[PDB]
Amino acid sequence: MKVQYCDSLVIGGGLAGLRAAVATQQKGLSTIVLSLIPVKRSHSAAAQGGMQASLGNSKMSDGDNEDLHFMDTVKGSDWGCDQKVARMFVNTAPKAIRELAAWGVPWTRIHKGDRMAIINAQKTTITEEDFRHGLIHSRDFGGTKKWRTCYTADATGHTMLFAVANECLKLGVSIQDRKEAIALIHQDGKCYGAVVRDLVTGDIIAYVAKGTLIATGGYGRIYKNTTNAVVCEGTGTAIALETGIAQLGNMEAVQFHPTPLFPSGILLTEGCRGDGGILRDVDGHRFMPDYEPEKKELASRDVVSRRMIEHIRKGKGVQSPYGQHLWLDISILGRKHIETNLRDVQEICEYFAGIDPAEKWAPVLPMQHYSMGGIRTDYRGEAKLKGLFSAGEAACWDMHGFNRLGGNSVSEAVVAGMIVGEYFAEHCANTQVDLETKTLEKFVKGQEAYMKSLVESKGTEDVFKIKNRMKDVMDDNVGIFRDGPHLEKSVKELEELYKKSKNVGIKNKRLHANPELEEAYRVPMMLKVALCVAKGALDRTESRGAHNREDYPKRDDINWLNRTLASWPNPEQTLPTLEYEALDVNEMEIAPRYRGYGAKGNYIENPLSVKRQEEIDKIQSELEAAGKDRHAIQEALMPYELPAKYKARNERLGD
Amino acid sequence: MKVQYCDSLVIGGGLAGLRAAVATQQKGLSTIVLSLIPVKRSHSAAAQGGMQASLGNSKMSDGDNEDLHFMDTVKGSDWGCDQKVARMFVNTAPKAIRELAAWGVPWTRIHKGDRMAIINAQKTTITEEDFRHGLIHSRDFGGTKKWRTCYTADATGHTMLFAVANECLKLGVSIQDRKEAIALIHQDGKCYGAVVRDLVTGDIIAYVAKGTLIATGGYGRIYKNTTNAVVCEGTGTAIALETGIAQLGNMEAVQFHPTPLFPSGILLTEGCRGDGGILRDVDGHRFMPDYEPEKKELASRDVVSRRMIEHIRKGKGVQSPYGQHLWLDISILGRKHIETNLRDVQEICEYFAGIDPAEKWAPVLPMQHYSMGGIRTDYRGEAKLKGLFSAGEAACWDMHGFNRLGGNSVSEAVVAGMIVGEYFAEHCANTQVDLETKTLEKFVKGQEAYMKSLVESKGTEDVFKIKNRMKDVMDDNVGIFRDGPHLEKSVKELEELYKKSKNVGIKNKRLHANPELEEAYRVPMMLKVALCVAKGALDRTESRGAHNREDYPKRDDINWLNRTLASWPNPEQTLPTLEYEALDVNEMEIAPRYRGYGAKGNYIENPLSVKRQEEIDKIQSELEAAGKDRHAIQEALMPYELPAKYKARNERLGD
Ligand SMILES: *Cc1cc2c(cc1C)nc1c(=O)[nH]c(=O)nc-1n2C[C@H](O)[C@H](O)[C@H](O)COP(=O)(O)OP(=O)(O)OC[C@H]1O[C@@H](n2cnc3c(N)ncnc32)[C@H](O)[C@@H]1O
Ligand SMILES: *Cc1cc2c(cc1C)nc1c(=O)[nH]c(=O)nc-1n2C[C@H](O)[C@H](O)[C@H](O)COP(=O)(O)OP(=O)(O)OC[C@H]1O[C@@H](n2cnc3c(N)ncnc32)[C@H](O)[C@@H]1O
Ligand SMILES: O=C(O)/C=C/C(=O)O
Ligand SMILES: O=C(O)/C=C/C(=O)O
Ligand SMILES: [Ca+2]
Ligand SMILES: [Ca+2]
Repeated sequence: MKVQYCDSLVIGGGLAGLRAAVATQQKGLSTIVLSLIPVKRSHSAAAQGGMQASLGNSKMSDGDNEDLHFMDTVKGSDWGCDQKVARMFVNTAPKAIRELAAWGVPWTRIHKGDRMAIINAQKTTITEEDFRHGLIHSRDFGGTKKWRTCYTADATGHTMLFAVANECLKLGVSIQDRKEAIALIHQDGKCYGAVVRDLVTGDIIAYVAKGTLIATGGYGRIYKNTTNAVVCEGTGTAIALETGIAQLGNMEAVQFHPTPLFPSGILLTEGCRGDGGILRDVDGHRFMPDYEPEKKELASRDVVSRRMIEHIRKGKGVQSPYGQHLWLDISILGRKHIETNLRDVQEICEYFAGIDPAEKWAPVLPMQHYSMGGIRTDYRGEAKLKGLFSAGEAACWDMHGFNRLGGNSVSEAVVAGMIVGEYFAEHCANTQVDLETKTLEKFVKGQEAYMKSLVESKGTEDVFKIKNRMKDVMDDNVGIFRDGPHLEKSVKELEELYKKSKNVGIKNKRLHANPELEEAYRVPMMLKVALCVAKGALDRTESRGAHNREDYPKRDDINWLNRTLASWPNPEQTLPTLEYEALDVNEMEIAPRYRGYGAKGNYIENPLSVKRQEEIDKIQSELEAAGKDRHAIQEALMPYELPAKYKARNERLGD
Repeated sequence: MKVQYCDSLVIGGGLAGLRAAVATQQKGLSTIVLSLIPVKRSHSAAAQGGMQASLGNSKMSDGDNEDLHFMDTVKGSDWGCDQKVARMFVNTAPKAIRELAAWGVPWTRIHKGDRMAIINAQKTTITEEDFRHGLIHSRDFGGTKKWRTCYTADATGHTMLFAVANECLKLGVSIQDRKEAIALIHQDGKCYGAVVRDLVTGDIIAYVAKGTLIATGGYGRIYKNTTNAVVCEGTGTAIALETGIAQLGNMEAVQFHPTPLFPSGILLTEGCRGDGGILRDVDGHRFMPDYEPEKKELASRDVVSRRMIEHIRKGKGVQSPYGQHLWLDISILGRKHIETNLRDVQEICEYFAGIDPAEKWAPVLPMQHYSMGGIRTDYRGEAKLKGLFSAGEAACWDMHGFNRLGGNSVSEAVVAGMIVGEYFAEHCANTQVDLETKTLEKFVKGQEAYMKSLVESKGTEDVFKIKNRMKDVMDDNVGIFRDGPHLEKSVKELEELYKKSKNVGIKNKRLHANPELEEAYRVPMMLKVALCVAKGALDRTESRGAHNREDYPKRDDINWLNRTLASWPNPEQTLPTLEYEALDVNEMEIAPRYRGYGAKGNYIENPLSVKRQEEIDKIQSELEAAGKDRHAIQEALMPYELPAKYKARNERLGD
């Protein structure tokens, strides 16, 4: 048998995984990072919008702080998040930005002077004073009143990922690519590592560690239309689920993006850098003002996606061989001034859409984009399976609830990498494990036998058409608008699809470097993940955040102010087991109310929300009278934990 | 922490260790071989005499079989060996030779024709028939009536070692050199591996395995004068001893060689290939005929060593700056015929002694040569510490008792590698271990702290003079002739030496590639090994095999027909704990009697020996009358075990 040992095993080489590896390696814990691909090619590298952090450097960031960022996050989550985790996040984001700056990330900086446009109306000139010069700049992104999205020109995710990966190399972290975790080794409710398949040689290897962290990203690829890389298939989520003990949280909470290029899914950051992009229908008609007279195209992205679908169902969409879509027109610009970098989007359209934005319109359609759901953890990042941690998009640490704030996800990846990294390191240093060879051999030989059965299978099903059928079902029935009848049917077909995946047969019999063998074991995993999303969507009879039930259009704070927990106890069951974790209103710093976007008064009020709200109002007014600061008032409303390393305050311009 | 795992851990890259690694690796068990030096430089490579195996190919080997080889072995051991183990050995030796032949070992072959000399007297012409042509040849070595020592010209150990090492490379055995095992990891009476120090980088690493085998060779270097390589220091024996559970067997049983070059210890195989070498004293007098009128120089090597010491104590030795010695004269030859290879010894004398044998005489003195003693195991090669095996000179499997048969040791290395290899493989495949990180960390950090204390020690003792003082004490008091008074004093000085070794201080403070640090931890280990030998020699009040007590000149089969078992239970004690394992006369195929060499009737007879002897005589005569064969008679006298793979009979010329 082949066995590799390390003190801290990290599964996933994205921003979250690499940052967590830095935390453990810097304290002498031997650490290995496993990844399907070279870590610098992870999906994190595609982030072009930016990272959210309340620095308060620029004019449009003036007066920003943890409280304001916290509020935007909670309301955005439509009260589905763990508010304490959100506090840990907003408080730590500023220091994540600054640490990366010290690591060389070339953040765009502020320079003295005036700027034009970049505003909805009224004002149009921005002035950056001399004392702001040279500090990290910010842009308007995510729809927050205060501009706090930091960026390194047009490749933020890329420069961030490279810096964290370089730090790993500097520290001597062991990075092993083209290696895939296909199962978790566990016994007596404890995780002792993972069974790994070497994608090149085909060897099945056991990686044992005192602690294991899963930072495998999202599961967007279960949908046909997604912005996600080809590797975001949710297998990290699946192996966690297949332990029969670790639980998945809010898998039904999927976020879409309104303007990806159709049908590729390639992101056109059009209308971002400089608002001007106009959405048009089949008649060239600018429809957004018809649904949103005030906000128009600048409405909440959440709203824009819905309106685009509504307009298409109204029969005003453009027909094409790949389905219906709409138009994105930016030609209305095609020129400006200079003094800084502002030229990219055209290339995307020319290289793929095969056209110049300044001339023709780009085809677009809302597509899957982010996965709020993931492995359920406590505030420390540990799952119900002891010794198993998770961070990043792969987790449901839950600072996102039912709607992630634009710019908060790449931020969570690094922030969670820092925080969960500390708790993960602590666990790995203090815990003591019993590594039984009997258990190791069982899991290892079990996967070798599994690989052999797949290669020897005389099944007649085709893995590719089963995977494609799954993606269609998810897109057609588990998208922006959902209803019981269709969810019912999708769940039924997915379950049927899952049973057929077990009768797959492949042509290539080799055990090494086999793309076909890879699909044969990954698809069944993706189907289990899909079932959790679909079934979770069917049973959740309410509309919350990105989850919209046309048959239950209102947010039900009485029966659904909770979190969906999915598990798969019996390896033979064909449907996930769903449970619910209720959110304690008393443990909230901000009581449930209007989320700030979408229709008004569209939620069933919970008597306790009113009760808690009054208490909050009272507790604040009093302490505020006694001349107590926001830090003391926050602590009185909802105390939260932070590891020693990060409990310091964040210095801001003009304290 | 750094941890390496494998199914089978082999400590020692000599003939025994490498052959055992082949046995485990060939059955899919991942195996690692640890060695201080590149394996092909192990002491096994110095063997020039040959390997003993009853092939029965040549004229002078005619009629040889397992029984004859068995008898020579038992009588040679002076009844101190486990006769069942000896049976396993002689039966398997023929197949070890043949397997090596299939592996390319260039054994010298027989050719049709006549040969001269190579005889004591009477006959002088040997004829090899045509049906013997092309088969593996044999020479006169070890004093056995039947010539059964196989050889590849003048470099038998070398070609054998290379072939076994090459087979390891072929199978992909993981060979890690410049790596030293400094402690064994154990818990609840089970061995889970070893703590290893990387001689190059200085890293302390834990190698864990389901089974661990120690094949680290002899401990000849505790003596000042030895034929052994500079690395035969007994540290493998020591780490076994320091577990407080594994036991050492007959450590006092040390064999000397009569004619190594003085004072280097370089072996002069003079008088071997072609008898002619004459021993002379300070007056040029040929003294051997004075003590042994009949056998003269051709007497048992055991006897020659004693006479040489006697002659020196008689004041007829040669004085030199390095001590007293005698002369070896081969000039009496310096010429012959041809038809085969016969030229080497001269070079040894010219390159080191700086002289031509055909002219001047070579200085010689008996020196330590072989270690019968070693780690005590059962017939399977497993020690009292479960999961810990041992094979080769490092073990006391005990087929040697108190006197190894010339040519049997290189034979045991390979044979034990084959047999113990099978049992070791079986153990590794069937056992299941509980690897606790708490236990691993304890042993690893314990050795790191130990290394740190050595480097930080402000002690004033000099490790080199303490090691040199030890070697002198061993040579002066624990040599060919021993007596209670001197052994008493040596044990006392060794114990005192051991206490001072703990107050050593070194100049070079680095943790990597540090020769001085190496001595600081190896010397204390050597001292514990020396103490076992010395104390074992003092308490054994009898003369047996190579162990000679001038105050107890007789072999006592009544009170000492047993084996000395040494242990070190309390890590704080300064003297080993000695126990005895009695040899059951009823479990013997050959009852105790005259060993065949040395003075007649020099042993206290045991009433049970006579009882058992009669029973043997009876059981044989009867079964022989019934026309039963030697195989059936042997089984009726003393049945023994052999793994399935080697229980077949050995085909011989003319069956
Ligand atoms: C898709 C996307 C997302 C995105 C964005 C633009 C695009 C096109 N722009 C963003 C922005 O401007 N601001 C923002 O806040 N977020 C933005 N996002 C989303 C964001 O980039 C992601 O949420 C974030 O990068 C996720 O980081 P994370 O570290 O969690 O994960 P990752 O980068 O996807 O990497 C996953 C790693 O896991 C390895 N892996 C996966 N499965 C396995 C298995 N089974 N075994 C071994 N390794 C595995 C992958 O190889 C990878 O390295
Ligand atoms: C010294 C000698 C012995 C000898 C001989 C000639 C000389 C000069 N001629 C012989 C002959 O003609 N016929 C015969 O039957 N025997 C003869 N012998 C004795 C014989 O060669 C030995 O008994 C035999 O070769 C021993 O083999 P074994 O496999 O047991 O051991 P080795 O070759 O000495 O190798 C020991 C290995 O252990 C490694 N080692 C030692 N300590 C450690 C620690 N602490 N950690 C890691 N590795 C360790 C050594 O590096 C080596 O590889
Ligand atoms: O619109 C974008 O380019 C990125 C959005 C994201 O933060 O997910
Ligand atoms: O006399 C020799 O060369 C070797 C003797 C040995 O077998 O130990
Ligand atoms: Ca998630
Ligand atoms: Ca021995």
